[PDB]
Amino acid sequence: GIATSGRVTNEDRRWWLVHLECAPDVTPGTFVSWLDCCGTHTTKKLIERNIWTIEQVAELDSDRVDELKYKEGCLKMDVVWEHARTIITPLKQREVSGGVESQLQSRILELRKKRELERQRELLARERATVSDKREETLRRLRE
Amino acid sequence: EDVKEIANILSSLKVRDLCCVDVSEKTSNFDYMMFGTCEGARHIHLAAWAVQDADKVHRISKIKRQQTDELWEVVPVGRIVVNLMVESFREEMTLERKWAVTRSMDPLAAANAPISEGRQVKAHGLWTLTLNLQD
Amino acid sequence: YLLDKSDVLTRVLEVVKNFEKVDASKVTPESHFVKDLGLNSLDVVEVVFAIEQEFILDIPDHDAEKIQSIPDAVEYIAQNPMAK
Amino acid sequence: NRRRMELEQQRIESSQHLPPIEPTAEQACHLYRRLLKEGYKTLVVTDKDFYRRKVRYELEVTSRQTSSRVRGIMFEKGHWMLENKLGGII
Repeated sequence: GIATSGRVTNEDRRWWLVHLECAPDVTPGTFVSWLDCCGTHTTKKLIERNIWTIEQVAELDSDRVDELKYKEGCLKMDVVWEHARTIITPLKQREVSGGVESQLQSRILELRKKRELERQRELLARERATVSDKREETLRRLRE
Repeated sequence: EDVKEIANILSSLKVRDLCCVDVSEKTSNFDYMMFGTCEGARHIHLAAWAVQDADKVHRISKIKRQQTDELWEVVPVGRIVVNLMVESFREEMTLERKWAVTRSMDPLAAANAPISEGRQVKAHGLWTLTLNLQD
Repeated sequence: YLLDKSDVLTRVLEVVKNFEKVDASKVTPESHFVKDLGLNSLDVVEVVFAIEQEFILDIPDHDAEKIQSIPDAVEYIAQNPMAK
Repeated sequence: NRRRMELEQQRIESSQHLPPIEPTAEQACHLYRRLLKEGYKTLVVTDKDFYRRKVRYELEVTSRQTSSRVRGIMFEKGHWMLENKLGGII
Protein backbone atom coordinates (compact mmCIF):
# COMPACT_ATOMS: atom_id res chain seq x y z
CA GLY A 1 0.00 0.00 0.00
CA ILE A 2 0.89 3.69 -0.19
CA ALA A 3 1.31 4.15 3.57
CA THR A 4 3.23 0.86 3.59
CA SER A 5 7.01 1.10 3.80
CA GLY A 6 9.69 -1.18 2.45
CA ARG A 7 8.36 -4.70 2.09
CA VAL A 8 4.83 -5.78 1.21
CA THR A 9 3.38 -8.36 3.57
CA ASN A 10 1.23 -11.23 2.39
CA GLU A 11 -1.75 -9.50 4.03
CA ASP A 12 -2.18 -6.25 2.11
CA ARG A 13 -2.32 -8.53 -0.87
CA ARG A 14 -5.85 -8.99 0.45
CA TRP A 15 -6.49 -5.27 0.91
CA TRP A 16 -5.59 -4.98 -2.76
CA LEU A 17 -7.96 -7.82 -3.63
CA VAL A 18 -10.94 -6.82 -1.49
CA HIS A 19 -10.88 -3.39 -3.13
CA LEU A 20 -11.53 -4.65 -6.66
CA GLU A 21 -15.28 -4.18 -6.39
CA CYS A 22 -14.77 -0.43 -6.20
CA ALA A 23 -12.71 -0.54 -9.40
CA PRO A 24 -14.84 -2.16 -12.10
CA ASP A 25 -13.52 -0.12 -15.02
CA VAL A 26 -9.98 -1.23 -14.23
CA THR A 27 -8.45 -3.73 -16.64
CA PRO A 28 -4.97 -4.83 -17.74
CA GLY A 29 -5.28 -1.93 -20.19
CA THR A 30 -5.62 0.67 -17.44
CA PHE A 31 -3.00 3.40 -17.25
CA VAL A 32 -0.26 2.61 -14.74
CA SER A 33 -0.87 5.85 -12.83
CA TRP A 34 -3.81 3.93 -11.38
CA LEU A 35 -1.63 1.87 -9.06
CA ASP A 36 -1.25 2.24 -5.32
CA CYS A 37 1.56 4.78 -4.73
CA CYS A 38 2.33 5.12 -8.45
CA GLY A 39 2.38 8.89 -8.27
CA THR A 40 3.25 11.53 -10.84
CA HIS A 41 7.05 11.23 -10.97
CA THR A 42 7.41 7.44 -11.00
CA THR A 43 5.01 7.32 -13.94
CA LYS A 44 7.29 9.53 -16.00
CA LYS A 45 10.18 7.23 -15.15
CA LEU A 46 7.93 4.38 -16.29
CA ILE A 47 6.70 5.97 -19.51
CA GLU A 48 10.32 6.71 -20.41
CA ARG A 49 10.67 2.91 -20.57
CA ASN A 50 7.61 2.43 -22.80
CA ILE A 51 5.65 0.92 -19.90
CA TRP A 52 2.02 2.02 -19.89
CA THR A 53 -0.49 -0.54 -18.65
CA ILE A 54 -0.88 -2.58 -15.49
CA GLU A 55 -0.22 -5.63 -17.67
CA GLN A 56 3.28 -4.59 -18.70
CA VAL A 57 3.97 -3.68 -15.07
CA ALA A 58 3.67 -7.36 -14.20
CA GLU A 59 6.31 -8.27 -16.79
CA LEU A 60 9.22 -6.44 -15.16
CA ASP A 61 12.01 -8.90 -14.43
CA SER A 62 12.84 -7.76 -10.86
CA ASP A 63 15.70 -5.87 -12.55
CA ARG A 64 13.76 -3.21 -14.41
CA VAL A 65 11.96 -2.50 -11.14
CA ASP A 66 15.35 -2.58 -9.42
CA GLU A 67 17.21 -0.31 -11.83
CA LEU A 68 14.09 1.83 -11.59
CA LYS A 69 14.03 2.28 -7.82
CA TYR A 70 17.81 2.16 -7.37
CA LYS A 71 19.05 3.97 -10.47
CA GLU A 72 16.16 6.01 -11.89
CA GLY A 73 15.55 7.43 -8.42
CA CYS A 74 11.84 6.60 -8.57
CA LEU A 75 10.84 5.67 -5.05
CA LYS A 76 8.40 3.07 -3.71
CA MET A 77 8.85 1.26 -7.05
CA ASP A 78 8.63 -2.03 -5.15
CA VAL A 79 5.27 -1.39 -3.48
CA VAL A 80 3.75 -0.54 -6.85
CA TRP A 81 5.29 -3.52 -8.63
CA GLU A 82 3.81 -6.02 -6.19
CA HIS A 83 0.44 -4.38 -6.82
CA ALA A 84 0.10 -5.09 -10.53
CA ARG A 85 1.77 -8.40 -9.74
CA THR A 86 -1.24 -8.98 -7.47
CA ILE A 87 -4.37 -7.86 -9.32
CA ILE A 88 -3.37 -8.68 -12.89
CA THR A 89 -4.59 -12.27 -12.74
CA PRO A 90 -8.01 -11.37 -11.27
CA LEU A 91 -8.11 -8.55 -13.82
CA LYS A 92 -6.97 -10.83 -16.63
CA GLN A 93 -10.12 -12.82 -15.94
CA ARG A 94 -11.97 -9.57 -16.64
CA GLU A 95 -10.71 -9.47 -20.23
CA VAL A 96 -12.40 -12.81 -20.88
CA SER A 97 -15.42 -12.63 -18.56
CA GLY A 98 -17.21 -9.84 -16.65
CA GLY A 99 -19.32 -10.73 -13.65
CA VAL A 100 -20.34 -14.29 -12.96
CA GLU A 101 -23.37 -13.58 -10.72
CA SER A 102 -23.87 -10.05 -12.02
CA GLN A 103 -25.65 -11.14 -14.48
CA LEU A 104 -27.92 -12.84 -13.41
CA GLN A 105 -28.40 -12.20 -17.14
CA SER A 106 -32.10 -13.06 -17.29
CA ARG A 107 -32.43 -10.46 -14.54
CA ILE A 108 -30.29 -7.64 -15.96
CA LEU A 109 -32.57 -7.13 -18.96
CA GLU A 110 -35.72 -7.31 -16.85
CA LEU A 111 -34.22 -4.44 -14.86
CA ARG A 112 -33.44 -2.58 -18.08
CA LYS A 113 -36.68 -3.54 -19.85
CA LYS A 114 -38.77 -1.96 -17.09
CA ARG A 115 -36.73 1.24 -16.77
CA GLU A 116 -38.11 2.25 -20.16
CA LEU A 117 -41.56 1.17 -18.98
CA GLU A 118 -41.06 3.12 -15.75
CA ARG A 119 -39.49 6.38 -16.92
CA GLN A 120 -42.21 6.52 -19.60
CA ARG A 121 -44.94 6.69 -16.96
CA GLU A 122 -43.88 10.07 -15.56
CA LEU A 123 -43.72 11.60 -19.03
CA LEU A 124 -47.14 10.03 -19.57
CA ALA A 125 -48.31 11.27 -16.17
CA ARG A 126 -47.95 14.71 -17.75
CA GLU A 127 -50.37 13.39 -20.38
CA ARG A 128 -52.49 10.69 -18.72
CA ALA A 129 -53.46 12.97 -15.82
CA THR A 130 -54.65 15.86 -17.98
CA VAL A 131 -56.24 14.04 -20.93
CA SER A 132 -58.23 12.08 -18.37
CA ASP A 133 -59.19 15.50 -17.01
CA LYS A 134 -59.95 16.96 -20.45
CA ARG A 135 -62.54 14.19 -20.76
CA GLU A 136 -63.87 14.73 -17.24
CA GLU A 137 -64.19 18.34 -18.38
CA THR A 138 -65.82 17.56 -21.73
CA LEU A 139 -68.08 15.04 -19.99
CA ARG A 140 -69.70 17.99 -18.22
CA ARG A 141 -69.56 20.65 -20.94
CA LEU A 142 -72.49 18.73 -22.46
CA ARG A 143 -74.59 17.92 -19.39
CA GLU A 144 -75.70 21.52 -18.80
CA GLU B 1 -51.72 -10.62 13.81
CA ASP B 2 -50.84 -8.64 16.91
CA VAL B 3 -52.57 -5.51 15.65
CA LYS B 4 -55.85 -7.42 15.34
CA GLU B 5 -55.60 -8.69 18.92
CA ILE B 6 -55.67 -5.11 20.19
CA ALA B 7 -58.99 -4.70 18.39
CA ASN B 8 -60.37 -7.88 19.97
CA ILE B 9 -59.49 -6.30 23.33
CA LEU B 10 -60.60 -2.68 23.10
CA SER B 11 -63.85 -3.54 21.32
CA SER B 12 -64.86 -5.45 24.46
CA LEU B 13 -64.71 -2.41 26.75
CA LYS B 14 -67.24 -0.56 24.54
CA VAL B 15 -64.85 1.56 22.52
CA ARG B 16 -66.50 3.25 19.55
CA ASP B 17 -65.38 4.26 16.06
CA LEU B 18 -62.18 2.26 16.48
CA CYS B 19 -60.11 2.73 13.32
CA CYS B 20 -56.79 1.10 12.50
CA VAL B 21 -54.47 2.36 9.77
CA ASP B 22 -51.50 0.40 8.44
CA VAL B 23 -49.43 3.59 8.41
CA SER B 24 -46.33 1.51 7.66
CA GLU B 25 -44.28 2.26 4.54
CA LYS B 26 -45.70 5.79 4.71
CA THR B 27 -44.20 8.98 6.10
CA SER B 28 -44.87 8.32 9.81
CA ASN B 29 -42.57 6.38 12.14
CA PHE B 30 -44.99 3.83 13.58
CA ASP B 31 -46.30 1.07 11.35
CA TYR B 32 -49.89 0.67 12.59
CA MET B 33 -51.51 3.60 14.39
CA MET B 34 -55.00 2.95 15.74
CA PHE B 35 -57.60 5.35 17.10
CA GLY B 36 -60.30 4.98 19.71
CA THR B 37 -63.24 7.18 20.65
CA CYS B 38 -63.99 6.57 24.32
CA GLU B 39 -66.28 8.89 26.24
CA GLY B 40 -65.13 9.38 29.82
CA ALA B 41 -61.69 10.36 31.01
CA ARG B 42 -61.99 7.21 33.10
CA HIS B 43 -63.19 5.38 29.99
CA ILE B 44 -59.94 6.49 28.37
CA HIS B 45 -57.88 5.33 31.34
CA LEU B 46 -59.34 1.82 31.43
CA ALA B 47 -58.70 1.13 27.75
CA ALA B 48 -55.23 2.54 28.39
CA TRP B 49 -54.67 0.27 31.39
CA ALA B 50 -56.45 -2.65 29.74
CA VAL B 51 -54.23 -2.92 26.66
CA GLN B 52 -51.20 -2.68 28.95
CA ASP B 53 -51.88 -6.08 30.50
CA ALA B 54 -52.23 -7.71 27.08
CA ASP B 55 -48.79 -6.14 26.56
CA LYS B 56 -47.60 -7.93 29.71
CA VAL B 57 -48.24 -11.66 29.09
CA HIS B 58 -48.11 -12.18 25.30
CA ARG B 59 -45.78 -9.29 24.43
CA ILE B 60 -44.32 -9.15 27.95
CA SER B 61 -42.66 -5.77 27.27
CA LYS B 62 -44.78 -3.53 29.50
CA ILE B 63 -42.09 -1.15 30.74
CA LYS B 64 -44.26 1.65 32.06
CA ARG B 65 -47.62 3.33 32.59
CA GLN B 66 -48.35 6.99 33.36
CA GLN B 67 -50.32 8.42 36.25
CA THR B 68 -52.93 10.98 35.16
CA ASP B 69 -53.81 13.57 32.47
CA GLU B 70 -56.19 11.42 30.46
CA LEU B 71 -58.07 13.96 28.33
CA TRP B 72 -56.42 12.52 25.22
CA GLU B 73 -54.46 9.53 26.50
CA VAL B 74 -51.99 7.71 24.26
CA VAL B 75 -50.74 4.15 24.72
CA PRO B 76 -48.00 2.77 22.44
CA VAL B 77 -47.18 -0.87 21.85
CA GLY B 78 -43.91 0.46 20.49
CA ARG B 79 -44.80 0.55 16.80
CA ILE B 80 -48.51 -0.25 17.05
CA VAL B 81 -49.44 3.04 18.70
CA VAL B 82 -52.97 3.34 20.02
CA ASN B 83 -54.60 6.74 20.45
CA LEU B 84 -57.66 6.99 22.69
CA MET B 85 -59.34 10.37 22.29
CA VAL B 86 -62.54 11.71 23.83
CA GLU B 87 -65.77 11.84 21.82
CA SER B 88 -64.73 15.38 20.88
CA PHE B 89 -61.17 16.28 19.89
CA ARG B 90 -61.71 14.10 16.83
CA GLU B 91 -63.87 16.53 14.92
CA GLU B 92 -60.78 18.69 15.44
CA MET B 93 -57.85 16.52 14.36
CA THR B 94 -57.27 13.73 11.85
CA LEU B 95 -58.75 10.40 13.09
CA GLU B 96 -57.96 9.49 9.46
CA ARG B 97 -57.42 11.47 6.27
CA LYS B 98 -53.95 12.45 7.35
CA TRP B 99 -52.76 8.85 7.19
CA ALA B 100 -55.54 7.70 4.87
CA VAL B 101 -54.46 10.34 2.34
CA THR B 102 -50.70 10.44 2.82
CA ARG B 103 -49.09 8.92 -0.24
CA SER B 104 -46.99 5.78 -0.01
CA MET B 105 -43.77 7.67 0.87
CA ASP B 106 -41.79 6.38 -2.07
CA PRO B 107 -38.50 7.54 -3.62
CA LEU B 108 -38.22 10.11 -6.42
CA ALA B 109 -39.81 12.64 -4.07
CA ALA B 110 -37.49 15.47 -5.13
CA ALA B 111 -39.68 18.57 -5.46
CA ASN B 112 -42.52 17.24 -7.60
CA ALA B 113 -45.08 19.50 -9.24
CA PRO B 114 -45.53 22.11 -6.51
CA ILE B 115 -45.92 19.99 -3.40
CA SER B 116 -48.52 22.43 -2.09
CA GLU B 117 -51.34 20.01 -2.89
CA GLY B 118 -51.89 18.65 0.62
CA ARG B 119 -55.38 17.21 0.42
CA GLN B 120 -54.47 15.96 3.89
CA VAL B 121 -53.34 19.52 4.68
CA LYS B 122 -55.91 21.59 2.79
CA ALA B 123 -58.48 19.38 4.52
CA HIS B 124 -57.53 21.33 7.66
CA GLY B 125 -56.22 24.84 7.06
CA LEU B 126 -54.19 26.43 4.29
CA TRP B 127 -50.48 26.52 5.32
CA THR B 128 -48.73 28.82 2.88
CA LEU B 129 -45.31 27.53 1.84
CA THR B 130 -42.76 28.63 -0.75
CA LEU B 131 -40.88 26.08 -2.81
CA ASN B 132 -37.23 26.97 -3.16
CA LEU B 133 -34.50 26.65 -5.77
CA GLN B 134 -31.11 28.09 -6.41
CA ASP B 135 -33.28 31.06 -7.42
CA TYR C 1 -82.78 -19.50 -13.08
CA LEU C 2 -83.89 -16.32 -11.31
CA LEU C 3 -85.77 -15.51 -8.12
CA ASP C 4 -89.53 -15.37 -7.72
CA LYS C 5 -90.64 -11.74 -7.84
CA SER C 6 -93.24 -11.80 -5.08
CA ASP C 7 -90.73 -13.26 -2.61
CA VAL C 8 -88.28 -10.35 -2.69
CA LEU C 9 -91.40 -8.17 -2.76
CA THR C 10 -91.92 -9.35 0.82
CA ARG C 11 -88.42 -8.20 1.85
CA VAL C 12 -87.34 -5.32 -0.40
CA LEU C 13 -90.57 -3.59 0.63
CA GLU C 14 -89.19 -3.93 4.18
CA VAL C 15 -85.42 -3.31 4.10
CA VAL C 16 -85.98 0.24 2.84
CA LYS C 17 -88.68 0.79 5.47
CA ASN C 18 -86.62 0.46 8.67
CA PHE C 19 -83.69 2.26 7.06
CA GLU C 20 -81.36 4.89 8.52
CA LYS C 21 -82.68 8.10 6.97
CA VAL C 22 -86.40 7.26 7.03
CA ASP C 23 -88.75 6.00 9.72
CA ALA C 24 -90.48 2.76 8.76
CA SER C 25 -93.91 4.32 9.35
CA LYS C 26 -92.80 7.20 7.10
CA VAL C 27 -92.39 4.74 4.20
CA THR C 28 -94.84 3.59 1.53
CA PRO C 29 -94.69 0.74 -1.02
CA GLU C 30 -93.66 3.39 -3.58
CA SER C 31 -91.90 6.10 -1.58
CA HIS C 32 -89.68 8.34 -3.69
CA PHE C 33 -85.92 8.21 -3.17
CA VAL C 34 -85.27 11.91 -2.64
CA LYS C 35 -88.81 13.09 -1.89
CA ASP C 36 -90.55 10.52 0.31
CA LEU C 37 -87.48 8.70 1.65
CA GLY C 38 -85.30 11.80 2.00
CA LEU C 39 -82.31 10.07 0.41
CA ASN C 40 -79.88 12.17 -1.59
CA SER C 41 -77.52 12.01 -4.56
CA LEU C 42 -74.64 10.09 -2.99
CA ASP C 43 -76.92 7.67 -1.14
CA VAL C 44 -78.18 6.37 -4.50
CA VAL C 45 -75.55 3.71 -3.82
CA GLU C 46 -76.28 3.55 -0.07
CA VAL C 47 -79.55 1.64 -0.46
CA VAL C 48 -77.81 -0.34 -3.20
CA PHE C 49 -75.94 -1.96 -0.31
CA ALA C 50 -79.41 -2.85 0.91
CA ILE C 51 -80.13 -4.33 -2.52
CA GLU C 52 -76.75 -6.04 -2.64
CA GLN C 53 -77.82 -7.20 0.83
CA GLU C 54 -80.86 -8.87 -0.76
CA PHE C 55 -79.20 -10.19 -3.94
CA ILE C 56 -75.66 -11.21 -3.05
CA LEU C 57 -73.63 -10.77 -6.20
CA ASP C 58 -71.92 -7.63 -7.47
CA ILE C 59 -73.66 -5.87 -10.36
CA PRO C 60 -71.88 -3.90 -13.12
CA ASP C 61 -71.57 -0.21 -12.42
CA HIS C 62 -74.24 1.26 -14.70
CA ASP C 63 -76.83 -1.10 -13.20
CA ALA C 64 -76.25 0.41 -9.76
CA GLU C 65 -76.49 3.87 -11.35
CA LYS C 66 -79.38 2.81 -13.60
CA ILE C 67 -81.94 2.15 -10.90
CA GLN C 68 -84.39 4.95 -10.11
CA SER C 69 -86.01 5.85 -6.80
CA ILE C 70 -85.66 2.51 -5.10
CA PRO C 71 -89.23 1.15 -4.70
CA ASP C 72 -89.68 2.04 -8.35
CA ALA C 73 -86.35 0.30 -9.04
CA VAL C 74 -87.27 -3.12 -7.62
CA GLU C 75 -89.22 -3.18 -10.87
CA TYR C 76 -85.75 -3.93 -12.28
CA ILE C 77 -85.31 -6.73 -9.73
CA ALA C 78 -87.84 -8.52 -11.93
CA GLN C 79 -85.69 -7.40 -14.88
CA ASN C 80 -82.75 -8.77 -12.86
CA PRO C 81 -81.52 -12.15 -14.19
CA MET C 82 -78.91 -12.25 -11.40
CA ALA C 83 -81.42 -12.83 -8.60
CA LYS C 84 -79.67 -15.03 -6.04
CA ASN D 1 -23.51 30.17 -14.90
CA ARG D 2 -26.48 29.91 -12.53
CA ARG D 3 -29.36 31.42 -14.45
CA ARG D 4 -29.74 28.06 -16.18
CA MET D 5 -32.53 27.45 -13.67
CA GLU D 6 -34.16 30.56 -15.12
CA LEU D 7 -33.79 28.91 -18.53
CA GLU D 8 -35.23 25.79 -16.87
CA GLN D 9 -38.13 27.29 -14.92
CA GLN D 10 -39.30 29.55 -17.75
CA ARG D 11 -39.13 26.40 -19.88
CA ILE D 12 -41.34 24.61 -17.33
CA GLU D 13 -44.29 26.90 -17.91
CA SER D 14 -45.57 23.67 -19.46
CA SER D 15 -49.23 24.45 -19.86
CA GLN D 16 -50.36 20.90 -20.39
CA HIS D 17 -53.90 21.52 -19.31
CA LEU D 18 -54.23 19.79 -15.89
CA PRO D 19 -56.61 21.90 -13.88
CA PRO D 20 -58.24 19.51 -11.40
CA ILE D 21 -61.74 19.31 -12.78
CA GLU D 22 -63.75 20.17 -9.66
CA PRO D 23 -66.30 17.38 -10.27
CA THR D 24 -69.78 18.88 -10.04
CA ALA D 25 -71.40 15.79 -11.51
CA GLU D 26 -72.20 12.14 -10.87
CA GLN D 27 -68.46 11.35 -10.94
CA ALA D 28 -68.57 11.73 -7.17
CA CYS D 29 -71.25 9.03 -7.02
CA HIS D 30 -68.96 6.65 -8.92
CA LEU D 31 -66.35 6.36 -6.18
CA TYR D 32 -68.88 6.31 -3.34
CA ARG D 33 -69.95 3.04 -4.94
CA ARG D 34 -66.42 1.93 -5.75
CA LEU D 35 -65.23 2.86 -2.25
CA LEU D 36 -67.88 1.16 -0.12
CA LYS D 37 -67.49 -1.91 -2.37
CA GLU D 38 -63.68 -1.91 -2.31
CA GLY D 39 -63.73 -1.25 1.43
CA TYR D 40 -66.38 -3.86 2.22
CA LYS D 41 -63.69 -6.42 1.37
CA THR D 42 -61.09 -5.00 3.77
CA LEU D 43 -62.59 -3.53 6.95
CA VAL D 44 -61.37 -6.36 9.18
CA VAL D 45 -60.13 -4.26 12.11
CA THR D 46 -61.69 -0.84 11.63
CA ASP D 47 -65.45 -0.41 11.68
CA LYS D 48 -67.48 -0.77 8.51
CA ASP D 49 -70.07 1.75 9.68
CA PHE D 50 -67.67 4.38 10.99
CA TYR D 51 -65.95 4.27 7.60
CA ARG D 52 -69.09 5.12 5.62
CA ARG D 53 -69.84 8.07 7.90
CA LYS D 54 -66.44 9.59 7.23
CA VAL D 55 -66.62 9.19 3.45
CA ARG D 56 -69.99 10.93 3.67
CA TYR D 57 -68.60 13.75 5.81
CA GLU D 58 -65.62 14.15 3.50
CA LEU D 59 -68.07 14.44 0.59
CA GLU D 60 -69.71 17.47 2.20
CA VAL D 61 -66.87 19.20 4.04
CA THR D 62 -64.85 19.11 0.82
CA SER D 63 -67.83 20.03 -1.33
CA ARG D 64 -69.09 22.80 0.96
CA GLN D 65 -66.18 25.18 1.54
CA THR D 66 -63.20 24.43 -0.71
CA SER D 67 -61.91 25.68 -4.06
CA SER D 68 -62.21 24.17 -7.54
CA ARG D 69 -58.92 22.34 -8.03
CA VAL D 70 -58.77 21.20 -4.41
CA ARG D 71 -62.04 19.43 -5.11
CA GLY D 72 -60.52 17.93 -8.22
CA ILE D 73 -57.61 17.25 -5.88
CA MET D 74 -59.76 15.49 -3.30
CA PHE D 75 -61.66 13.60 -5.98
CA GLU D 76 -58.37 12.59 -7.58
CA LYS D 77 -57.36 11.45 -4.10
CA GLY D 78 -60.48 9.33 -3.94
CA HIS D 79 -59.22 7.72 -7.13
CA TRP D 80 -55.72 7.23 -5.72
CA MET D 81 -57.05 5.58 -2.55
CA LEU D 82 -58.34 2.30 -3.96
CA GLU D 83 -55.51 2.59 -6.48
CA ASN D 84 -53.24 2.41 -3.40
CA LYS D 85 -55.45 -0.64 -2.55
CA LEU D 86 -56.77 1.59 0.24
CA GLY D 87 -55.78 4.56 2.34
CA GLY D 88 -54.08 1.91 4.44
CA ILE D 89 -57.31 1.61 6.42
CA ILE D 90 -57.08 -1.95 7.67
